[PDB]
Amino acid sequence: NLFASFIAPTILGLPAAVLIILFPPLLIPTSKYLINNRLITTQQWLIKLTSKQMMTMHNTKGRTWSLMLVSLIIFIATTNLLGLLPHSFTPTTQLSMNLAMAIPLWAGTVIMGFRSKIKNALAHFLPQGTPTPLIPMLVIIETISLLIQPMALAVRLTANITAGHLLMHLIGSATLAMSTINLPSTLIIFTILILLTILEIAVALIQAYVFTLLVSLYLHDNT
Amino acid sequence: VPPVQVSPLIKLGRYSALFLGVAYGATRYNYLKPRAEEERRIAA
Amino acid sequence: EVKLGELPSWILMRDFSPSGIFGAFQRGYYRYYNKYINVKKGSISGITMVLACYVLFSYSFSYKHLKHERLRKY
Amino acid sequence: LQSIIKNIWIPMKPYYTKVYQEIWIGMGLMGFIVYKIRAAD
Amino acid sequence: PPLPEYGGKVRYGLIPEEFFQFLYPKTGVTGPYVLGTGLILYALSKEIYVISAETFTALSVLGVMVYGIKKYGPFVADFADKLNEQKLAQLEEAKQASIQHIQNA
Amino acid sequence: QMSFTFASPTQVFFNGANVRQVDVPTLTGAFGILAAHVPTLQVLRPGLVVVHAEDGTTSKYFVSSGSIAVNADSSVQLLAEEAVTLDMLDLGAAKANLEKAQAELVGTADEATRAEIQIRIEANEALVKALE
Amino acid sequence: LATFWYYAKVELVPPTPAEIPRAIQSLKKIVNSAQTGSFKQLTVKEAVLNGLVATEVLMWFYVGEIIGKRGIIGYDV
Amino acid sequence: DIDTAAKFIGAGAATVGVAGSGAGIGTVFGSLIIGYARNPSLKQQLFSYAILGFALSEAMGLFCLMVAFLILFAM
Amino acid sequence: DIDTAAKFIGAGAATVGVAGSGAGIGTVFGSLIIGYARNPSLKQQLFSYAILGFALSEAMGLFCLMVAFLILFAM
Amino acid sequence: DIDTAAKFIGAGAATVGVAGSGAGIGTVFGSLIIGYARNPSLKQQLFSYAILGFALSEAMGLFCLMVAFLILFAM
Amino acid sequence: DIDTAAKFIGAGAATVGVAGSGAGIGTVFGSLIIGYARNPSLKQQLFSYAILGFALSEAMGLFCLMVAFLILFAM
Amino acid sequence: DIDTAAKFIGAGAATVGVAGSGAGIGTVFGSLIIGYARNPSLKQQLFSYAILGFALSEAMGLFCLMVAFLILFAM
Amino acid sequence: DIDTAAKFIGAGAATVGVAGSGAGIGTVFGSLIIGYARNPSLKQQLFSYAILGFALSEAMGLFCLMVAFLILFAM
Amino acid sequence: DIDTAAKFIGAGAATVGVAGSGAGIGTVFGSLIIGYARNPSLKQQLFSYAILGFALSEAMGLFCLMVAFLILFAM
Amino acid sequence: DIDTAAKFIGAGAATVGVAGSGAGIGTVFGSLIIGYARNPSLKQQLFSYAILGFALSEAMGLFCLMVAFLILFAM
Amino acid sequence: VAYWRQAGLSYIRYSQICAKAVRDALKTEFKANAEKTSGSNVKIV
Repeated sequence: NLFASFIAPTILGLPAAVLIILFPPLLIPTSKYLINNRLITTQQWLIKLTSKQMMTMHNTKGRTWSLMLVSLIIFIATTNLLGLLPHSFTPTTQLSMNLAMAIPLWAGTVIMGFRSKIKNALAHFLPQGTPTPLIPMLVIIETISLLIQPMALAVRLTANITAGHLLMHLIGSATLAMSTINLPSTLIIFTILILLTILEIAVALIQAYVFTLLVSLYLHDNT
Repeated sequence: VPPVQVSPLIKLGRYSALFLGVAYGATRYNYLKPRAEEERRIAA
Repeated sequence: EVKLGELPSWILMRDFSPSGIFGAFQRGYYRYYNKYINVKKGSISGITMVLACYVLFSYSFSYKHLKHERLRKY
Repeated sequence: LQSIIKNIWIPMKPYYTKVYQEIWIGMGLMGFIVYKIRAAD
Repeated sequence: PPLPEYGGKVRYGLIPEEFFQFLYPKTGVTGPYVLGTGLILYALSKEIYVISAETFTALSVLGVMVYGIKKYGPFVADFADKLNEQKLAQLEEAKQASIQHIQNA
Repeated sequence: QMSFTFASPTQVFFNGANVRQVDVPTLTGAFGILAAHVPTLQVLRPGLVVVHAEDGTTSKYFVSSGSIAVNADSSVQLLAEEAVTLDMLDLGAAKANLEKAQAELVGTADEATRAEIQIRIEANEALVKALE
Repeated sequence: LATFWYYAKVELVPPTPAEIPRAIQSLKKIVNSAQTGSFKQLTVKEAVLNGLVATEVLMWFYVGEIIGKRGIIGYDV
Repeated sequence: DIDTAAKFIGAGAATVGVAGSGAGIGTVFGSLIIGYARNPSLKQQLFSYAILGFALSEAMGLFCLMVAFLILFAM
Repeated sequence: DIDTAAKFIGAGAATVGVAGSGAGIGTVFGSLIIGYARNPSLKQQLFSYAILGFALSEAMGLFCLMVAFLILFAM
Repeated sequence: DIDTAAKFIGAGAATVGVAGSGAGIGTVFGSLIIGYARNPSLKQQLFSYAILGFALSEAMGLFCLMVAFLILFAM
Repeated sequence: DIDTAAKFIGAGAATVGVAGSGAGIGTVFGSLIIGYARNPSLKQQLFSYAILGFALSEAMGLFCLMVAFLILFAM
Repeated sequence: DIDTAAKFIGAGAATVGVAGSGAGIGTVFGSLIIGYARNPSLKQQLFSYAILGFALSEAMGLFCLMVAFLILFAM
Repeated sequence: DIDTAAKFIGAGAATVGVAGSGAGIGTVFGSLIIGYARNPSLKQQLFSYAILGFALSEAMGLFCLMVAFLILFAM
Repeated sequence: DIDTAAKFIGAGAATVGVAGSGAGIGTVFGSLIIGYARNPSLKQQLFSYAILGFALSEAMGLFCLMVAFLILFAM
Repeated sequence: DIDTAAKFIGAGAATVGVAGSGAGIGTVFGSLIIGYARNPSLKQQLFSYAILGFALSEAMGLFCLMVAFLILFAM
Repeated sequence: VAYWRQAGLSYIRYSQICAKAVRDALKTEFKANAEKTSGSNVKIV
């Protein structure tokens, strides 16, 4: 009824969500040339800026994950923007995909943080200058937070895109139900829809960047 | 850009099918209106 | 190519194999990208057209849900 | 099997064997979690 | 190999001039326009194009995209061109830069 | 509206000039000063000082200590004890002095000379970071 | 603005009573190529052109339909 | 039904929790105003943090709405 | 009816969530006052951010009212 | 009646939302006090913003009371 | 009776809204403390604003209590 | 009885309103700490205002508890 | 029983009021951090006020818990 | 059922408690903005604390959601 | 049963009270960020207070959860 | 209250130390001249 835009799309009985997930990278052409067209120029510029702004903080071991993280911040971003197209199915609105993006990443990061550096890894569970009478619970709280963080990532992205698209759709329905009534009110609701669309573009970009930044900071912590 | 005179076949087909469409729309409107109000009433 | 042929044997003349369709798709991709994207002084149209086709393809599978909210009944 | 391993498996190997090992372990954990979920349904 | 200097002359960013010139001989210049308005009237009439919230969200997002283009199109275009020419000028500085070096040697 | 007077014991960089914004590294934090700023007076710590002219260009000096004062009439007087333009310095000497001071710190034990050492370290750290 | 009518006066015109003969000659040419099956010589490009102008006239029929029911979206009843 | 009724009540309750995000964004953008008024040369950089700050405040807010819908429809 | 009753209750509840926007605008404009009192030369620029700040605070508030009406009428 | 009862409950609930305006004006006038204590020469100008700040805080508060009466009488 | 019951519930609810006035006066007098600690020469003048600030915070609080009694007795 | 039940519910609700006084005293004494850390010579005088500030925050809190008991016993 | 049920509900409600003490201690110790970072020579003295500040914040919190138990056991 | 109903009510209630985390992250990132605007040379280090601060605020928020689901599904 | 139901409701309610601890830790770590950005030489010492501050905020939060479980299991 | 003031210094000393640090980190092109323009000859009696 209302969640028609989030049901796994199928066409002619075929699960066409796979094509929608595969499509974004088709919008990033590459080239072995030296001077190239405008699209690849700007896109290489953006990848350069993003890599610089993200990886810089990491040490020599962290930056090996660079290829990963940048790719991440691209994929998500493109997907999000492709969502804002009419009648489009946004695969980030699915909890499944975000779980599969988060649990492996944060997982492996905590894994490598435990394999080596195990001493300080178990010591990060305790801040530096903690007095004695409050030691035990300060461990368990960190345990819960760490052991849940991937859930936070996945849901924060999933439901955010969900609510964005759902609200845009509801205000659209409202404008529809105000088409046959006061035209100035129809224009006011339309303008609110325009502002919300702009905000949704911004929230797309920002949610991509924030998912990336959070995973990156976890990596930094466990390196 | 120099306008192009449409071949007469296409023009005549256009206007003909246009009139035929007007007729079909009117006749289907009139044919369906009674059934329309009837099912509207019988739903109650 | 088509736009030149008028014989049906051409249909069976093509390569209806996995590598064949892969190559035909790659050829189309390169032809498009080389006529509309891979040129200096390019425009934005080379990508707006792709977004348009994408909207169309989405509305396609969305039709099955959207056909239930028709305004009329006929 | 040719130009596939040449244009896919060639570049990725240093990542697929050393950089992404913990990633593979996490993938296994995520798959087991998803399987447990799909089971209890 | 170099690059062609221009694209494909797309109209409104949706239709290329190929289609227009191809329809041009038979139905002239307004043939395409009449085809478009026909097809749209059909799609919105025979319930092929249902009208719902999605239509108003579509209007909004299309309006945003068109205003964004018409506003920040020249900026990004010329910024790309600036990046390219900057790279080219620096590379030229390098060309004949090593020449003078060996010349002295 | 802003009448700026940047000076050193031996040199006058600006005088009654009209800039748009000057950024100073006050001992209680960095802050910017534009026209009509709230009247204040502060002492400096070693840091950059970027002066923005009306045109938009920026002059980036480095001051080791001194006093900034902005008054009711938007008249700013910035006196700096040693105001060097950033080019007259180098990273290697700064880093080496930083190492020497850190070593003396981890060697020293008395609060007076320890504080002296830490001040030197602060100056050198500000140096290295401010340069590049 | 007004050039729309300027082109209309050429291509958007109620066809004259003096040109129907040319149309019926085109019609008999078409039906003759249909009878003989000569359309197989027609390469696909111009065949597509013809099919598309055919869909054009078909759209003229549908717009006549919607103006004949005085309803733009479906049937009002 | 009593179930449907409690669904409505719990939905409103879980919705209450958005006041936290409201005040959070209020604080974040207020601090951004102050920090920019102090050190305007850093504006760009500051703005970044702001967005991030915002991006986490709304985060928690989202969870509330989540349960809301996850009670209103999924349950 | 119990349904209508719960609609009213959930409407009031979801309405509670506007206190967050209230406090948010309070904070934003208070910070704007302070930041302007400090660096008045930037007034214009500062004001911009304020509006934006406001524009997001009311944002969250809107969502609350949304559910309110989206329960009062749509459901 | 259960309807009248729920009207009373929803009225009290929607009334709760005035705490946001209360805290908002509190913050605004506190910030005005601070900003004036720091740059008193701008007092007049500052006061203006304060009123405006206030004028929007009460704004949101009003909406709450609105629903209140719009439930108590109009419904 | 269910009516009397809902009167009690709505009274408690509308009473909740005094927390806003509580926090508002807290903020106002805290800011007064700071502003006086910074520019004590203006103490008298500052105090004035404080009272006014207070006088509006309690204002909103009053409205809450209003509905409270206006439900408890008048209705 | 339903009356006694609603008395308990309304009592808990009206009790909720003490969070405002809690945060208010928190803010007041925090500001006192800051203001004293700045201008310690005024400590005595500052402390006075603090008490007064406190004396009004608890004030509003009291009202809440008032209704609480004024519902629990008087009604 | 409905009485026991309402006792549980009112207990949870009256418990809600501890959020005020939570935020109050948060503010107090944050201000103590700032004030010490400014004028560390006064650390000892400052700390005193902090405790006192804390000692009143928890105060109000206590009252909440009071009613809680004073409903859970005494009633 | 009355049990399912109370599960929904308690879920919404326990969800309310996320407003605390919302305001907490708001405060943390606002303070980060200010502290960076004051001493930008420490940006990196400051950011660390911010995350940690955030990491505990969300912590408490989590507990709320915990009970929520631990009532919605486990009970 | 109505008893089990009210146990769930009261559990969610008592859980709400963790928002206070959430905001409290938010404030504490925000103030720590600011105080360190001001006087970084005291970092170590400052951090100590922070932990202590945190150690009391979570304290109150604990009590909430306490009643929660002390209702969910012990009662 | 900075740390050195807690140690018993004075801003004159702070300024001397900082100016000396900037003079030593000066390039040898300007180092001798800058040090000359800030050398202290006064002697206490």
